[PDB]
Amino acid sequence: HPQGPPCK
Amino acid sequence: HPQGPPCK
Amino acid sequence: HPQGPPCK
Amino acid sequence: HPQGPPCK
Amino acid sequence: AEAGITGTWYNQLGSTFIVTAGADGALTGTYESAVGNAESRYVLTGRYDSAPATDGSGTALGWTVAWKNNYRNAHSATTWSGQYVGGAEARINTQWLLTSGTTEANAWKSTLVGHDTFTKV
Amino acid sequence: AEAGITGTWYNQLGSTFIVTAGADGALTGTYESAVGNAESRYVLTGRYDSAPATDGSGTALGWTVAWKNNYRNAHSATTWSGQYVGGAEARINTQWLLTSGTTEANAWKSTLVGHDTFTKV
Amino acid sequence: AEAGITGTWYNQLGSTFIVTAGADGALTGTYESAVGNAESRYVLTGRYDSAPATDGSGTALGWTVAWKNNYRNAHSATTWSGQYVGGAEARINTQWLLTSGTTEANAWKSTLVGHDTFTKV
Amino acid sequence: AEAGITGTWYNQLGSTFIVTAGADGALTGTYESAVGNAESRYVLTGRYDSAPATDGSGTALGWTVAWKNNYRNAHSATTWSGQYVGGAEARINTQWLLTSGTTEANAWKSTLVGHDTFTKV
Repeated sequence: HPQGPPCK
Repeated sequence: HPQGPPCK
Repeated sequence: HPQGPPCK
Repeated sequence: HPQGPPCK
Repeated sequence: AEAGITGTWYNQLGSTFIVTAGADGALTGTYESAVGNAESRYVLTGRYDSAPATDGSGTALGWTVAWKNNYRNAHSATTWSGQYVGGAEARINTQWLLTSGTTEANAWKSTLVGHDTFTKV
Repeated sequence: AEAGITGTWYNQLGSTFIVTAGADGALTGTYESAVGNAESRYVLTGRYDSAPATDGSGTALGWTVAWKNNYRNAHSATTWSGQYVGGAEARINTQWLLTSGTTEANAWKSTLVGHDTFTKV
Repeated sequence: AEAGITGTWYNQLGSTFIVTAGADGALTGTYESAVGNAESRYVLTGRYDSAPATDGSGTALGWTVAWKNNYRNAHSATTWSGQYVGGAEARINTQWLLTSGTTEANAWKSTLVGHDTFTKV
Repeated sequence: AEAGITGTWYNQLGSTFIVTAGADGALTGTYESAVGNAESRYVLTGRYDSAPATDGSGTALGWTVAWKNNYRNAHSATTWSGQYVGGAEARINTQWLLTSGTTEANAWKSTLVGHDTFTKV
């Protein structure tokens, strides 16, 4: 979801 | 508060 | 999830 | 309220 | 959605909300408190997420109302988050957050949570 | 507030938000997701309640972001409700509601709740 | 309250909850998911705040259900916070928080919020 | 979890909570308000969902505190929903709902929402 932290 | 029901 | 409505 | 910070 | 959202909505407490859903996700309108006197009206601004829906999902949206106009300054703002479901009986189901500006000591008690369901009737 | 709110804000996850607080309570700007690539940008619209504050209270505000732009359509919208505290270390403390459009059967699980703190640094 | 709370309660989704309100604020019982099969039953524990009420207020209470029993382990827990209103049509109005255990990266999406109304019918 | 949860936890406001996590998901203990005077202590009861976790997820739990003891009757109850993360710096991240008993007219404003993080230090 665009609202989260980086996924990295 | 303006967001409530009537106060009546 | 057990907290939901029937899935039916 | 008992759940708050100290009032101090 | 969009055309279906535009219009007057009423909730179970006696509040009325009138919105125009613009082509590119904008939501603009006014919220009116009970009594319905000339200015129990506040400005509301929000957005909705329009999509192709092949499975009958609702349309996600949200809006904000700052409780200040020329007759009242309640030093608070409310945001409603929910979805629009259209059809015979279209409705907007929401959950809201109402925050009051407080001093740092009262910040713990600054936000109330609730839910509202709006219909066209 | 207003002048103090206008600017760039960052939260603890790596998101950036840029707003202009207009004279009559309007909040307009863009929200950017982590990575910070060209368009992880979404439009945000909101309102703030401006008042005379003789006791150091915060300024109540709220805004909405629909997660749809020209690269993504996440079929959801988030609203943030909170207050702005200015000064040496100004910050916006919020609680948010993120609702996804669902079918009626999944409406029970359509909304997540969280909190975010934004700073100018 | 207490005697009035003890009993079976049903919500609008088809869930049943059976509680015993003990003399000193304890709430103990079981929650049953729809279908109503032998063990769609989970243990619930909570508390209620008993008081003299000379103005018809509700009785504040809350309870928790961990979604684990001998047939299911949903790795989550839900808490309901609300008040009991007794009378002809007694009901318990609540707002709930359902949290799933997640890895740190998904902690932002670990909690859903909703509301439930329970009646004796 | 369980052994890791048992113990004293402190939050950022000065509250202390002491729990025993029982073998079959029970959470029993006391919550103490700031000052830490003899009885700013209230009983807490809750549950946690224990599971095998091969991916470092947190343990979901929740508990309730009714704000009534022999010195105070605040006519309210709070529920905390969250997860326990153990390790060097174990913590319990929660979101809470505090409901006050109100008359039907004030039911809209009966619940506040917030968040708390608890540590062993």
